[PDB]
Amino acid sequence: SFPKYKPSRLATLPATLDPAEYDISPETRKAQAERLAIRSRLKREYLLQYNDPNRLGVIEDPALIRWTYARSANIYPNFRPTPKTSLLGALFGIGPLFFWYYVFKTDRDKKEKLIQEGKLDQTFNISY
Amino acid sequence: MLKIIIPTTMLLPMTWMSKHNMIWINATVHSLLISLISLSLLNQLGENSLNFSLTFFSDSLSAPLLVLTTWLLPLMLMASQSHLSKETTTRKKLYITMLILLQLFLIMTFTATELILFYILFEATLVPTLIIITRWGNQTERLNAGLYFLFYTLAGSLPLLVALVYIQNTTGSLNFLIIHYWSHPLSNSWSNIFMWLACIMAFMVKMPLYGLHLWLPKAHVEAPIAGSMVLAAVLLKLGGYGMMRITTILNPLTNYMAYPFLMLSMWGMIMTSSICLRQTDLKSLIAYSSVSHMALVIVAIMIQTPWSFMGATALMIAHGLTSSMLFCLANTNYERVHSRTMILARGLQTLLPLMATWWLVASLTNLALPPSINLIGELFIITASFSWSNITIILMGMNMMITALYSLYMLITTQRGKYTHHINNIKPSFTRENALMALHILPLLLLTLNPKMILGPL
Amino acid sequence: SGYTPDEKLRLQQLRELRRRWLKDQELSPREPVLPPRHSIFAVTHVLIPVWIIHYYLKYHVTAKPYTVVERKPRIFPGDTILETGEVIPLMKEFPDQH
Amino acid sequence: SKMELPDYKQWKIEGTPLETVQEKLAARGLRDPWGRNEAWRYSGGFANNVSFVGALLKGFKWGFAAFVVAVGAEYYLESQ
Amino acid sequence: HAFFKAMLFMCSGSIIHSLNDEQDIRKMGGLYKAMPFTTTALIIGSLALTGMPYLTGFYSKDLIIEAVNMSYTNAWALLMTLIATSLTAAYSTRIIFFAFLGKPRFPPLV
Amino acid sequence: SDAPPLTLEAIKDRVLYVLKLYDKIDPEKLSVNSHFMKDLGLDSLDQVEIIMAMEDEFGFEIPDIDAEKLMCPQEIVDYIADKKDVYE
Amino acid sequence: AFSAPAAYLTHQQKVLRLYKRALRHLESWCVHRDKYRYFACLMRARFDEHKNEKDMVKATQLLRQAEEEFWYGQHPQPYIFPESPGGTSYERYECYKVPEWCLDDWHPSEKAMYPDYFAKREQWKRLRRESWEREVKQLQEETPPGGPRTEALPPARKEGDLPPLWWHIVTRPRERPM
Amino acid sequence: VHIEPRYRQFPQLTRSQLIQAEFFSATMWFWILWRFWHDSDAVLGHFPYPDPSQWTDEELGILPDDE
Amino acid sequence: GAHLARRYLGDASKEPDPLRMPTFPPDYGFPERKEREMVATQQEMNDAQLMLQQRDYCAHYLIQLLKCKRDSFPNFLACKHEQHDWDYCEHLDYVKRMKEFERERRLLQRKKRREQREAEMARG
Ligand SMILES: CCCCCCCCCCCCCCCCC[C@@H](O)O[C@H](CO[C@H](O)CCCCCCCCCCCCCCC)COP(=O)(O)OCC[N+](C)(C)C
Ligand SMILES: CCCCCCCCCCCC(=O)SCCNC(=O)CCNC(=O)[C@H](O)C(C)(C)COP(=O)(O)O
Repeated sequence: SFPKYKPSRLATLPATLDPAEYDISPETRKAQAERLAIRSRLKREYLLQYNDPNRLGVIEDPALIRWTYARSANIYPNFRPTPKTSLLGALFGIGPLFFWYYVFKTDRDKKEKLIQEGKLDQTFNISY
Repeated sequence: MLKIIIPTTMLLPMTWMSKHNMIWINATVHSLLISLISLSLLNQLGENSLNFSLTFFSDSLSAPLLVLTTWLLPLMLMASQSHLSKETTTRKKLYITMLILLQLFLIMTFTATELILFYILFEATLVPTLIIITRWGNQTERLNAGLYFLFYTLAGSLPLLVALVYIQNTTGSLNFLIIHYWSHPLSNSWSNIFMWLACIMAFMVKMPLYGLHLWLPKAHVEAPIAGSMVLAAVLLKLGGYGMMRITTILNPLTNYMAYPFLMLSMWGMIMTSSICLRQTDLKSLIAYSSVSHMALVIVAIMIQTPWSFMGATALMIAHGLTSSMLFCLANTNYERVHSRTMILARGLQTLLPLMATWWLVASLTNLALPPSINLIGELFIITASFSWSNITIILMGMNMMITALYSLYMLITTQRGKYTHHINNIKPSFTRENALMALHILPLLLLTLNPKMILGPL
Repeated sequence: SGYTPDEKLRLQQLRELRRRWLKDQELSPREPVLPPRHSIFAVTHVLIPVWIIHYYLKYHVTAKPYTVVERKPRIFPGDTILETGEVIPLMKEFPDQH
Repeated sequence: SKMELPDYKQWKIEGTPLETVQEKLAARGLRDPWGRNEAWRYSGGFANNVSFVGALLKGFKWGFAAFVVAVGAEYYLESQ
Repeated sequence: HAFFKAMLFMCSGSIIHSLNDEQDIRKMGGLYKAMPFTTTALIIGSLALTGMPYLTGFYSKDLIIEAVNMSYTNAWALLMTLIATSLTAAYSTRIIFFAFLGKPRFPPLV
Repeated sequence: SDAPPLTLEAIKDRVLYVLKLYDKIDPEKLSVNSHFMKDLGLDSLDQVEIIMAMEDEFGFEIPDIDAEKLMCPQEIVDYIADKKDVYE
Repeated sequence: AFSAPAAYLTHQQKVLRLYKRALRHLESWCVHRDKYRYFACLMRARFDEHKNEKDMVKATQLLRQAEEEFWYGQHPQPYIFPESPGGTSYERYECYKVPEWCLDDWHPSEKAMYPDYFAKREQWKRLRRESWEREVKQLQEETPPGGPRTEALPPARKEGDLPPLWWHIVTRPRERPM
Repeated sequence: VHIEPRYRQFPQLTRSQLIQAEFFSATMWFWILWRFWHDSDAVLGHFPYPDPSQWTDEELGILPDDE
Repeated sequence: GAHLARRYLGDASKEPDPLRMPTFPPDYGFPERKEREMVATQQEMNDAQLMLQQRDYCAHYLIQLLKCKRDSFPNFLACKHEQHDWDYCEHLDYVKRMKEFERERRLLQRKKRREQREAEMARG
């Protein structure tokens, strides 16, 4: 009836436009109940320490520790040299260097050749 | 210049003979007095250096570095006494002894007239740093950090030693004045290329050069606060000082041996600035900042112009002060919350306003707000690079955009937003911490008032 | 629909406690127990700074060459010079397109 | 200070565009049960307001009178 | 431009502070009579912004438009300048019409 | 200065004022404890409209999860007072 | 914000939320009050036209079509209340909110001013300390063996009890703290 | 100056604010009228724009299509 | 505009090019032409420091206006005769430029038509 909205990576699909939430099953209801139970258990565990009058300091969060560890220390032990890894490493670690080397070498060779011929307009060029 | 060396050697037994509850007071007072004495080295000439004796001399390049070292010792002492309160008296005295020995080695390194004596002292600085890191670091990674700190250095410096002795068999001297006056060009041969690499790689790994920098995040994150202060502020500048000394014998080979290092420095400056944008640990962000600024310094030294040398000197001094201040600022929060994760403690401006002002000023100097000496050095280097090639303004320009971003990012993450609800142990700032921040920041602006003192011999 | 009796009761109890807490935030009449000419603005904010600036410019800045450079005054026909006394002639007998 | 709400029974949709809305809805079998809640936006000192041109020429009359008297003085001031 | 732009922003701020920090023009009704001085100032500022003759904005904007007309210039730039100087009056009209004319649309506690 | 310090009596007065201007509710039959569905015989859509009228009256929004539960003028007054830190 | 959410929304809840959203966006389109009232009555008639559909599948299909139409015809710049999550004053006063525990760190000279306030604070702290263990015990009793299944908390039931986990709700900073 | 809320009525107005607003609108209009009466050329233009077609070839110096 | 429409849509051959103008000798159609005189000396304009763009053939009126403005400083409404005279001189200058443009257009069109007609006569 109306023009259709299509989602993208940086502009996602709205919940009210999602087909999965319009055709539901008792299995889906059970899964939602389990999700809410997990969230409620975590919320109770946090709130018990949050309201503790004898608690002074920082309530340690295992999820934050897991996130930082995964982002920092768990990366190399889970690395394998593969065609994708090797190709991406070679590209993004070597290509820019040679690209910039070619650019700068060409520019400086042109400038040097111009200077040898004596046509660069270096008047008032005292500081370098 | 024994009038500076002997008082530090006297700091040693003064610390070891002090009463158990007066070590910090005595060490701080006499360290400040030694800094005041070393202030007299800033009276430099326009033609040559201050040649004190056959062994020691002072230039317009090494005098600000000596002043920075002697000024950094009392700040390190002030920053260390908080987390060392539970320590035994003997171990506290040993820690202070390590700091004093490091200062002595640095002072003698910056003024040695011969290159082998310079090499010996510049390697001798390794032992106290490694001991401090591996004995008084907090986490288990410190051990690995120590190893990364050691071998990365030595794998660079062992070839240099060989080259040095080889040079002394060829020219008959390693005295820097003789080396400068009797300079001869380097021809284009494979032997000369490898001599150039042997003379350059140790200082390159000290800066550090991008690709050879992996030791630095580990060592500067795992170290105690004084270790991080002295690693960022002074020990990184050994590479730059040594490179500016050693380049007098490498011409005209440098004219084309600098290309890989220039490309590495510029692209890796962009890369480390980008890395700072996605960092979960606050100390690692400051370490990668140091890497970017040192890449700028490497470019300045490699292009070999008077403007680039002046910019390099100014940038080294400014970065030393700024990075030490940033490490201390991060350490205050770490001591409060016992975690280095940046997003753990937020909205700290609401709880600690004056510390938030210190954070703002430190981050403003990091992004080189004019007319700070950070900006003066950065602008001189950028102008020299523009003369070297007009296209460099692209990469340098990109760097200027990224730096500010991550700098402000850091501030916005820690000071703004809302405070974390469950963190209830954030006590008001102590007088010691505020005094530490002030003693970092005031010399920066005072130096802005008179910039020719940090612009070097050029 | 609506609250369950448990939710309603918890809301009433929390509301009573919250209203007590908000009432307790009020200040008693003594709470801030503190422990123990006309044209002077134009003198300390205009006259003194202008004295200092005028002294600094008259006796220090202008003691060196090319520190205060003014563009020369405009000269028009029929003017007389203050220093030399020279007069400038008129302008070439206008055609008078009246 | 110490002011009370007006009587709620004076709010009527009579003589307002809400009357027109009600008459148009009644032609469709519908009803609007919220018009009296909006009647105050048309009832009292908000009953009438100027147009765009009328707003633009706000103080035109006094300005024109001053201009006329000034020009009249000027015309018979050159008779000196 | 400094004068009347600062005045227009100050009039907007006066409206915002009067209506309990509300910034949407769809909830500002008839303020022509309720806020007389602010109405007068905003009307004068809008007339100056549109280059109405002999006001402050006239002596710069009118000359700018005439200079753009009489120069050897890109024709598309001239056309966009004319369209923009029409749209200026258009959005000034939008502000005045929605904020000051008509019936109130703000909450009943005045 | 700013707006006066809203009180519970003022909140209740305004809530009742809004409710007596609703054509589907008899003014005399309305009290502060009257249930919208049981006592007054309104459905869910009328309750949504009542919540929206309250939002327009007091210049702030009530989330749907909280707005679903309010069923008498007293609950509305209590919710508004709790939101705005009114204790007198 | 105050009520504990459920595991899912029901069909009636979704219909009512769509009705409120549609009316708000229509008001955003219809700036004037009389026009908004007219089109809101039309929208209400359109909503209650299909109120008595006994086939649930057809009801959800109608809801789906209505949500698609809403997304097509939504106002790109709808009116937001200034303190609502999209408003111009949403989190304006969060920088002025200071947690109460900071008062424990005031210097005694600062506490010398306001003696009565700090006496009342001590009374409140004593009450919290005396109530905590009973709150914990009540939560232990009332919780099912497989952990809690919702985020709803019970009220106080005993003689002089307090509702469990009340301190951080009762001692909220304020809506306009400074 | 104390002005209290009104609750669904027109707000209270002081005489001074209306006087000021009316005076300033009147002075703007007087300035417009006066400046137009004295400086009309600033709007309508001062000098006649000529039509080039009415220039004879004698003053423009073009020969009579022969040479 | 009409000249723009004539040039861009019509025959651009007979339309003057503003950048390349004039293409005909200044004494082509005229028997003799007076040399456009200048009233202000270079030294007078230099002393008045007018501008490099205001040093046109109307510079004497501008100099008079500037002198009158400097002499009648507080009364900033006293330099009306001088400003009017300078405006009149600039208007005459613009009229002369318009006359040059129309002369160029007429010369171009007449010359092209005459050459084409002579060639057409030679073609029979
Ligand atoms: C992770 C970062 C680590 C730090 C980075 C250090 C950077 C070191 C890079 C060295 C820069 C240049 C070294 C030598 C200069 C020229 C090299 C050569 O490629 O150039 C040509 C050399 O020609 C050919 O290329 C021969 C060399 C080929 C063999 C070299 C092996 C390079 C392959 C890459 C291996 C990776 C090395 C680094 C390991 C980590 C020039 O032609 P030619 O004029 O005749 O030689 C000049 C010398 N002459 C005059 C005495 C004759
Ligand atoms: C800005 C413009 C965009 C907006 C466009 C929107 C277009 C949508 C208009 C049409 C949408 C519909 O009617 S969708 C029609 C949906 N019909 C049904 O679901 C029938 C079953 N009835 C019920 O569920 C309840 O009676 C209930 C209706 C919830 C009442 O709740 P209460 O009685 O318990 O209060």
